[PDB]
Amino acid sequence: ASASEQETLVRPKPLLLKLLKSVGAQKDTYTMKEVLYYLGQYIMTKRLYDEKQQHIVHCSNDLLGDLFGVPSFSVKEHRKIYTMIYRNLVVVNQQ
Ligand SMILES: CCC[C@H]1N(C(=O)c2cnccc2C(F)(F)F)CCC[C@@]1(Oc1csc(C(F)(F)F)c1)C(=O)N1CCN(c2ccccc2OCCCC(=O)O)CC1
Repeated sequence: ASASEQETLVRPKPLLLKLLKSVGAQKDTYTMKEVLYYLGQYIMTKRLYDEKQQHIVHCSNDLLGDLFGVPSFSVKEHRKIYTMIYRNLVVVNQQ
């Protein structure tokens, strides 16, 4: 039913929802594009990167690390990022 992969509708699981809402997300249902956007807002506000290597997120002592299950990851490794995000949501229908 989704018009594109980025437009897949999802319901974040409770802790990922808590995380997204902490950075101004007002929804309960999001597109995958929106989840990436709000994760980005979270990383930027909490400064979860080293100014030296901006492509590496450091999250070992943060909820982001607990939910993704890693102490750090590369923003370039999209496959790994999708895998970690998917474990924290449920796919929903357009109704
Ligand atoms: C490039 C300028 C915005 C990104 N930014 C920096 O890269 C950046 C800047 N200055 C200092 C430090 C950083 C740091 F984030 F990398 F640590 C700042 C925040 C928004 C920003 O990055 C991320 C959003 S969600 C995310 C993460 F959880 F880590 F995976 C990273 C961003 O919105 N995206 C767009 C989404 N990307 C992504 C990631 C995974 C899969 C597919 C992706 O993309 C597909 C195509 C885009 C589309 O979804 O339609 C990753 C980058």
